[PDB]
Amino acid sequence: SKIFEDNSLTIGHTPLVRLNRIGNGRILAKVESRNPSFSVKCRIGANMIWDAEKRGVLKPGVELVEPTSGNTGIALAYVAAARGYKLTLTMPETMSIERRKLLKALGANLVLTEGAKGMKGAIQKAEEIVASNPEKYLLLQQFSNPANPEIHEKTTGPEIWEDTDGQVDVFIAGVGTGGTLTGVSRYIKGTKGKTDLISVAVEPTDSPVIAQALAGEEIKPGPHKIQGIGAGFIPANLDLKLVDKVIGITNEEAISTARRLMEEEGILAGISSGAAVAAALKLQEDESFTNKNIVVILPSSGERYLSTALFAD
Amino acid sequence: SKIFEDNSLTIGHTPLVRLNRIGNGRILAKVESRNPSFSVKCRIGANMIWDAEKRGVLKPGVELVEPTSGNTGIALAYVAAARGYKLTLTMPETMSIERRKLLKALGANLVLTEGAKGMKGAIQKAEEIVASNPEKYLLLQQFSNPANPEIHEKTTGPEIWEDTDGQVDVFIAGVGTGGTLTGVSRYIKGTKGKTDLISVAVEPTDSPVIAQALAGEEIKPGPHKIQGIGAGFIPANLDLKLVDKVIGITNEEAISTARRLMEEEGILAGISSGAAVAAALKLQEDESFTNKNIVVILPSSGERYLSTALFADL
Amino acid sequence: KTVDKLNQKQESAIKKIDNTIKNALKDHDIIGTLKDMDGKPVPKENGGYWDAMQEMQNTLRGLRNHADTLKNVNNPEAQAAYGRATDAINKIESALKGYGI
RNA sequence: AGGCUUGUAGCUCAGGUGGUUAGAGCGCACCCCUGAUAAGGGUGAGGUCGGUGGUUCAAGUCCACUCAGGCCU
Ligand SMILES: [Mg+2]
Ligand SMILES: [Mg+2]
Repeated sequence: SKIFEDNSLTIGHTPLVRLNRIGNGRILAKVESRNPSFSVKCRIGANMIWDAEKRGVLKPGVELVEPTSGNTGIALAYVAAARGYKLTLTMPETMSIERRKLLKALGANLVLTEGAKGMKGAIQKAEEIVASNPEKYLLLQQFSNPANPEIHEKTTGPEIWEDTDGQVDVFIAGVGTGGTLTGVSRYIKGTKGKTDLISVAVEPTDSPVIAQALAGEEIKPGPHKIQGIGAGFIPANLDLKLVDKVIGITNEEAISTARRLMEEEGILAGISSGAAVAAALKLQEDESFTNKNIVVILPSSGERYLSTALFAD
Repeated sequence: SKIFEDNSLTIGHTPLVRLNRIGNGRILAKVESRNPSFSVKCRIGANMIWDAEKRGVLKPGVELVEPTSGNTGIALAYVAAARGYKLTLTMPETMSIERRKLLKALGANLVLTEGAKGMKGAIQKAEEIVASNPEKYLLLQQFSNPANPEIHEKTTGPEIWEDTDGQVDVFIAGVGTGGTLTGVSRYIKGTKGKTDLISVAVEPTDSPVIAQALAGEEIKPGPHKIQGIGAGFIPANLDLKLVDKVIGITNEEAISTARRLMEEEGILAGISSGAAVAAALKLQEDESFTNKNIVVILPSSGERYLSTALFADL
Repeated sequence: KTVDKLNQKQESAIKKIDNTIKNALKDHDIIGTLKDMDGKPVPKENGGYWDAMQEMQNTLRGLRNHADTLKNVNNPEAQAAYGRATDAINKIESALKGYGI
């Protein structure tokens, strides 16, 4: 007897699928595209609005504003539609007409900012929209809100621990906001008490800011094709005391691993998914990780990215 | 402790969500878009291959042929990629570039017929490929294979019955192949023994084939836009004994109800999902259905229908 | 305070900064880099696709090389060229930071 | 014979007190860019710093002698 009241409550319980033809048969893939807007972002777009309801700041009459150009907009769109709220998403003019049709047909009010300014133009437009009337709008701040890692501390951590039966030894996840890695690492290492877990972050080789942050070097980003990860800085959700290893992945091996994962596994996967699986592969080329159970996070599906360069001919 | 062996075993267990702003609060949606290739067909594309493995006809060294390009082709593609078999999909050449990229990315072989004949040419080309070398090829035959209602009797029916705690009253399902309606109507009326269930069938008004078959008329189909349902004939998999009502839904009602469902409940829906919810709303106009639990199947999302007439608000 | 006079290395760095800002820090190149990051690139005139992402990585690596050529110099014109290169790097990074998430 | 002054990448050349080994312009190879040319950027190959010694913690740079070229002679 389980009838969900709205579609925001249907998050989680994603399958953990053993990859048989990629690697040695010990890479385990947690398919996060089995979410109601088909991303890993559905967790945080539900929990940030739930936390805003619980701390009393989101009332009837308070609208939601967020600068985003990725899957967080789709997540906030379906949760604002399911729970009866309003949403204005600020984003640059560069992004496609298909993402705009999906976000407008799901209920959002798109504010298209100037494309040469780009992402901080979107952020500044969201900030003046909020500061015109601060008791009417609400800013979620996905790179600093602790709902973003506590949803992963309270949902996907126990799912990995109850699917692996506690036999997880290497956890591998890409870092866009850093909430997934810190939530899973905090649940396994602190709450349940397995301090031997190797938390590995996946990063682009064209913007390796986590490695530059761990080494002590200057943080200095660049452009890359692995979309979803590689923010260009160290967000407040990312906790570098939980990161035991970082692996950089180039764009072409990420795309080729996504195409391998589709063609040999049947899992529809994006570029970040292939990047994380390729990090698992070039970690398994070391001999000490031959008989380790490796759990890897596959955030999105490749059908979301169908008109892009993941599909050549 | 559940580690799945491949992605074909992850089918089912799709959530049952209440509609709050459509109807009176007694429409219950079965969102079948939360399957591993995001459709209702993931169940049947896994089960027909499992059944062909168990019957012994799908040996190692056997290729699969099916004349389709819709959700069933994507389902057969991901199951044949997960389990390790070869698939040859036959489709007319008027099909979009992006669906062909999605099918080539899953490792399928696309044999293209001409655009003059269309689906009959795709079926004839599939039959010629299987008749070339029958010990290597195998048709799955989605319209006449009992694995198609077998999977909905063994998975979907128990899910609806265990989530509603035995309180279903009306079951709306759109009939493209007649498998989900036959399976759930065969589990609830047959196994659990609830004959009070009203199983209605959604078809287009441009192709009212089930109504012409139940009224004893001549089958004359027509072109329509609600893709997924309205095959143009009565398949060998839909049994007409379990169909109580037939509700005809026009194209505009399906588009508008799918848009309404996306922007009022956050459920990413396609044209058939809007047709089924529109049939539930057309059935709640009568006074006897105002306090009956309605379970409605939502089989696809608006990701696939992104270049169609469903998204025309720019 | 002993103000210095430039080498040919620092004058080469200043001319590189100015030409790189004039020819590669256009609005069209930032549009093209953001189009490359979210998949779909801008096509050729005869078949194929352009590559603005490699060009922007080259532009960033050049501006950083000429910025860290010019830190501890005391000529004011060298400091103004360092400021121009720092502003172009901040313009690109503020166009790219947080995009795609 | 004396007094002076040159020699550094394929060519023309700067090198501030002895401190990244060593740099610029043109020339060469590869990539992006201009439909293309000019304009413009990135990576690299390329250096007994005329030769032999001395001094210094440290020599292209400071000394001592030679090799080759320019001025009064
Ligand atoms: Mg340009
Ligand atoms: Mg010379």
